[PDB]
Amino acid sequence: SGNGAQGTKFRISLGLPVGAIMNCADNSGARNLYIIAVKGSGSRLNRLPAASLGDMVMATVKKGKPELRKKVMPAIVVRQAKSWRRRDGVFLYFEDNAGVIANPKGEMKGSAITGPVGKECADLWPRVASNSGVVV
Amino acid sequence: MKVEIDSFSGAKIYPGRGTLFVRGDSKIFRFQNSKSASLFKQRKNPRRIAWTVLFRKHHKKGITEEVAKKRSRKTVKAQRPITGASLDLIKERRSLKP
Amino acid sequence: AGMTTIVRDLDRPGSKFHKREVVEAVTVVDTPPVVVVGVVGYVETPRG
Amino acid sequence: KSLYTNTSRKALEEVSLKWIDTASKFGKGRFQTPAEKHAFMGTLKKDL
Amino acid sequence: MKLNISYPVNGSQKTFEIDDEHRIRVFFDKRIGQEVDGEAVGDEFKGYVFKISGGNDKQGFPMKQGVLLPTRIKLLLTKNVSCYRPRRDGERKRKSVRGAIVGPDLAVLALVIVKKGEQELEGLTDTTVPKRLGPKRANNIRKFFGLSKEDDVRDFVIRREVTKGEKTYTKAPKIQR
RNA sequence: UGUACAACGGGGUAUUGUAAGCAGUAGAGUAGCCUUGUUGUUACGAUCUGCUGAGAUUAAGCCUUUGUUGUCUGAUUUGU
RNA sequence: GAAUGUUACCGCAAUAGUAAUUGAACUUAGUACGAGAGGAACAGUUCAUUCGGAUAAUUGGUUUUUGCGGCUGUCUGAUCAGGCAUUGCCGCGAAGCUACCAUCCGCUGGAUUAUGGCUGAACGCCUCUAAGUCAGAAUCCAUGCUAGAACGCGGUGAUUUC
RNA sequence: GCAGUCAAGCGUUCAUAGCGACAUUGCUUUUUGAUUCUUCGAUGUCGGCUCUUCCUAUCAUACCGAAGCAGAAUUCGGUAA
RNA sequence: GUGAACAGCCUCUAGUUGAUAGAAUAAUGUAGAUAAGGGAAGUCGGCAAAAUAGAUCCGUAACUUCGGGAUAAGGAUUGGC
Ligand SMILES: [Mg+2]
Ligand SMILES: [Mg+2]
Ligand SMILES: [Mg+2]
Ligand SMILES: [Mg+2]
Ligand SMILES: [Mg+2]
Ligand SMILES: [Mg+2]
Ligand SMILES: [Mg+2]
Ligand SMILES: [Mg+2]
Ligand SMILES: [Mg+2]
Ligand SMILES: [Mg+2]
Ligand SMILES: [Mg+2]
Ligand SMILES: [Mg+2]
Ligand SMILES: [Mg+2]
Ligand SMILES: [Mg+2]
Ligand SMILES: [Mg+2]
Ligand SMILES: [Mg+2]
Ligand SMILES: [Mg+2]
Ligand SMILES: [Mg+2]
Ligand SMILES: [Mg+2]
Ligand SMILES: [Mg+2]
Ligand SMILES: [Mg+2]
Ligand SMILES: [Mg+2]
Ligand SMILES: [Mg+2]
Ligand SMILES: [Mg+2]
Ligand SMILES: [Mg+2]
Ligand SMILES: [Mg+2]
Ligand SMILES: [Mg+2]
Ligand SMILES: [Mg+2]
Ligand SMILES: [Mg+2]
Ligand SMILES: [Mg+2]
Ligand SMILES: [Mg+2]
Ligand SMILES: [Mg+2]
Ligand SMILES: [Mg+2]
Ligand SMILES: [Mg+2]
Ligand SMILES: [Mg+2]
Ligand SMILES: [Mg+2]
Ligand SMILES: [Mg+2]
Ligand SMILES: [Mg+2]
Ligand SMILES: [Mg+2]
Ligand SMILES: [Mg+2]
Ligand SMILES: [Mg+2]
Ligand SMILES: [Mg+2]
Ligand SMILES: [Mg+2]
Ligand SMILES: [Mg+2]
Ligand SMILES: [Mg+2]
Ligand SMILES: [Mg+2]
Ligand SMILES: [Mg+2]
Ligand SMILES: [Mg+2]
Ligand SMILES: [Mg+2]
Ligand SMILES: [Mg+2]
Ligand SMILES: [Mg+2]
Ligand SMILES: [Mg+2]
Ligand SMILES: [Mg+2]
Ligand SMILES: [Mg+2]
Ligand SMILES: [Mg+2]
Ligand SMILES: [Mg+2]
Ligand SMILES: [Mg+2]
Ligand SMILES: [Mg+2]
Ligand SMILES: [Mg+2]
Ligand SMILES: [Mg+2]
Ligand SMILES: [Mg+2]
Repeated sequence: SGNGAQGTKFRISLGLPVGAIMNCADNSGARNLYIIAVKGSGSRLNRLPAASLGDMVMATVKKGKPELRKKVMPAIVVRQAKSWRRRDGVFLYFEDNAGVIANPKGEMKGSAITGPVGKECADLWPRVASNSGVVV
Repeated sequence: MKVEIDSFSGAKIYPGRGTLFVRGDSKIFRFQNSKSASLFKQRKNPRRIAWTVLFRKHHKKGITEEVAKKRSRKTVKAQRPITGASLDLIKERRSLKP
Repeated sequence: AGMTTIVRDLDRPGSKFHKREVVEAVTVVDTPPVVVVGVVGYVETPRG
Repeated sequence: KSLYTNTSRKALEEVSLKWIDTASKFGKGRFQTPAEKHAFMGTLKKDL
Repeated sequence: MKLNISYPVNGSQKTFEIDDEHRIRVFFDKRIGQEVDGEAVGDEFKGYVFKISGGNDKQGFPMKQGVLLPTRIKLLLTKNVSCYRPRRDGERKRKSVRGAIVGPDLAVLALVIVKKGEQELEGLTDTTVPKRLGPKRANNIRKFFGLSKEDDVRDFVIRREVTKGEKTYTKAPKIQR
């Protein structure tokens, strides 16, 4: 979360520890995203930092345009798979893990988002909302 | 509060209960319990699983008195005439003959 | 006795669940009237 | 009884239950009452 | 939600706003076509029976008889069908539609009085509105008076008065067939 | 020796997914007998359908019970 | 767990242990300050991290419920119904256990340190200091919480006749 | 390795805000040496893993005093493990 | 019998039914299994484990001593009647 995240976010089961690869879900040129860090996360001997829906990770692009490969950049998680429970009572999960590459401000590199998008992310990152089709 | 229904079985899903699955095409599938959730994930077909609503609807199981008649009809009969013509000379010239 | 689930609207201005239903776990403890059968009177001492 | 008057806002909130779960806990409860369960299943081989 | 009630014996109509989800609750899971007794909704409506005919949800999408379902879906609609008016020959358009099962997501219900109640609904039972037009086709004039093919129609055709300041005029249809 | 306790049985609650049996103008079809068919007849046929959300299991650390059956003084020790 | 008459119930509390932690967002506020560029904080709100103590309504994991169904190979003449294959295999699977993979809960008084002060001499002036004194920290002592001295203790019940 | 005393200088001006030469007083025992007391009829190396506890010469967190502290940021210092 | 089979698994003939026993099912083990989401981030090192597999058809690269490499790789199919 953090910068350009106007809003707080209720907890959600961490689903993507460092090393997880998620689908890149925008039109930026990138096809996948490899998580190397989770922003806002904390310490514990041996614990992997892990992201959830609406989190900002640091990633690299394992597959995609070469202009996008070989460098670390920010991205936002938009779908999970690990189910999680909202305060309205429901356990829900998506069919894939996926994110969209973004700047520290939280603005999106690309211009569209392919797929549904979790509300908790939409709610958290205005630009992610703009470019979403179906939310949740 | 809204009771929901099982995409696979059509059981009622009371709040916080079973799971919700959002598929690639943003189609949303709701399960009441992991039984329906598994048969769904197993590409099983509800119309072939004998304990499901869908199966039962299809095989016409125990609908009985829904196909039984009803008593729903009206009993009106009233004039109004025609707007602009004097609705007073529309019942005195409405005396018929046959 | 046991546990079960509840549904209620939330009252909590500023929360993203202000005025929205939440489901919450709850316990139930069986509680028939209690019956009074004695009184015990204590006094203070330098030993408690 | 509490040992302090808690002023938490969280404590203070006045709840009003909108629904209490009442389906069986001995399995995946599908029904709140025998009535609801009859309404849904229709007549069985026992019954009337 | 708002109720849109019509008395089609008088060709009257007026809307009613019902708050209190308990009174509203009577219509839930009831479909279009299904009948609904009245007292539940209001103490005025005691006696009255309502037929559910349709309505709109928030965002305004119409209900569509026979979808079943209590949500919205997107359908391919054609000529000759509810919730669509084709712009062009053979045009079909995929459009969202609200189901025919009532839920609290509706902005308005459409109701159609089938049986009057123990008391009189204000601008409904107590006011009455005349049909706009009269029979234009020959035999329709015959039947709206019951005349046999002997009576000759030209005198039974309806005539509508209308003032031209200090001249009142009289214009009848144009019998056909 | 009683709102007792137990073993059964009953009812609820659960789990599975439609029991055995019988029947059928359901069935790719196949044999045999003639009286060689203006459904000829006698059986067989994976599977299907009906009776049938049936049958089975369900406290062994589920709930309940007006029913049935039974049980209800053996041993040891203790004092300012 | 012997022994301090027996046995039972309800309690006291010496001593020992002890626990909560950190961040962000909103708002304050584009404010104070600043030529500008920039740019805070206290009160209030919502969440989160690390930690702890439980708990199993829900969701998930486990399956000898060998509970129901399915499958292979063989064996019981067929049928029904079963046996064997170190739990034959598979799908579902109650109960129990269980997960920041699940939910819930984690208290408020006082005394102080540094430091800033009051009054005030020593030293006619002056000084927070010498006497006396105010305010004060994730500290300390209590509150609270866990054990309860098996040689610390209280209140109470009933106390055997062949 | 860590900390002082003097104060010529540094620091636009100004020794000591922050620093500090020539000298000089110490402290420490996770450096390395120097020694050879104990163990050669045995006290099984290095690292890591796990886990507890302790020290403070405090990196963060509470409260403060300084500043070449306007604000934001930072630096120096105290009570603090 | 299954099957390519002197494999594994089940069986007839023959032969055994020997291996202290009883009661419970705490920790920790030994041996056998399973795990949401992630997927080697663990570790000296993928150690251990998991994945793969039969057969029929399709289709197979660098390179080569022309023999190979090759079941390369990659796919589809498979019951009963
Ligand atoms: Mg794409
Ligand atoms: Mg480690
Ligand atoms: Mg490459
Ligand atoms: Mg745009
Ligand atoms: Mg499962
Ligand atoms: Mg389960
Ligand atoms: Mg349960
Ligand atoms: Mg004509
Ligand atoms: Mg007995
Ligand atoms: Mg059946
Ligand atoms: Mg036991
Ligand atoms: Mg009985
Ligand atoms: Mg004793
Ligand atoms: Mg603003
Ligand atoms: Mg300036
Ligand atoms: Mg911690
Ligand atoms: Mg379970
Ligand atoms: Mg079985
Ligand atoms: Mg048979
Ligand atoms: Mg044998
Ligand atoms: Mg063997
Ligand atoms: Mg915890
Ligand atoms: Mg307190
Ligand atoms: Mg003064
Ligand atoms: Mg002082
Ligand atoms: Mg003093
Ligand atoms: Mg003095
Ligand atoms: Mg504290
Ligand atoms: Mg004190
Ligand atoms: Mg406490
Ligand atoms: Mg004691
Ligand atoms: Mg005592
Ligand atoms: Mg050193
Ligand atoms: Mg000098
Ligand atoms: Mg100066
Ligand atoms: Mg100078
Ligand atoms: Mg030596
Ligand atoms: Mg030695
Ligand atoms: Mg020795
Ligand atoms: Mg030794
Ligand atoms: Mg040793
Ligand atoms: Mg110190
Ligand atoms: Mg200070
Ligand atoms: Mg100056
Ligand atoms: Mg400590
Ligand atoms: Mg100390
Ligand atoms: Mg022999
Ligand atoms: Mg032996
Ligand atoms: Mg043995
Ligand atoms: Mg033994
Ligand atoms: Mg796993
Ligand atoms: Mg992978
Ligand atoms: Mg590594
Ligand atoms: Mg890799
Ligand atoms: Mg490592
Ligand atoms: Mg190596
Ligand atoms: Mg290495
Ligand atoms: Mg290996
Ligand atoms: Mg597997
Ligand atoms: Mg090769
Ligand atoms: Mg075939």
